Amino acid sequence: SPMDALCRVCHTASPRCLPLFKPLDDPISGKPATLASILSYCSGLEILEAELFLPHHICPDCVAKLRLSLEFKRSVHRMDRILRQT
Amino acid sequence: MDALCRVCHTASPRCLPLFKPLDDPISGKPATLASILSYCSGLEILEAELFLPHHICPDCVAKLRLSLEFKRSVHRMDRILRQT
Ligand SMILES: [Zn+2]
Ligand SMILES: [Zn+2]
Repeated sequence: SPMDALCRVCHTASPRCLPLFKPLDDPISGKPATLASILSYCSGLEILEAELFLPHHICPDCVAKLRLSLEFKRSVHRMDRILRQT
Repeated sequence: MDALCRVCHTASPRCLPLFKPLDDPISGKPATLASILSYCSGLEILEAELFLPHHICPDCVAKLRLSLEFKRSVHRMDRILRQT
């Protein structure tokens, strides 16, 4: 239970929750992607490290739904660009 | 030629119409596949743009349903977290 962190999406306590604010890439222009910037992209919510009293992690099942959401949103945008000659 | 999917551009004789009213599958409230797609993607899916596809294939509708369930779950938890 001290072994556990709470998921920002479903509030489950899991010892395998992943940190929302850890960089997943090291890009040369601009800030790294994080699970929080992907969650914000998919959900439209502000997911900000500065709100220190909210959950800062995401459980493996919610990360799985997030990955599908991201692929879907990116596919909708990619097609929209192609269709608009963008 | 079969109808083209707005999301993946497959031509399918089983594509579904974006602009026909149905009940939102989470809220039960009036919606269309276009208003749900717009809500999940952040793009305007408007019938008046007559040069763009007006249909969506059953595979992309399945991904859309998962996307909507996920977005609504994130928002429901946010309300609980910020709840009076
Ligand atoms: Zn979760
Ligand atoms: Zn499709």
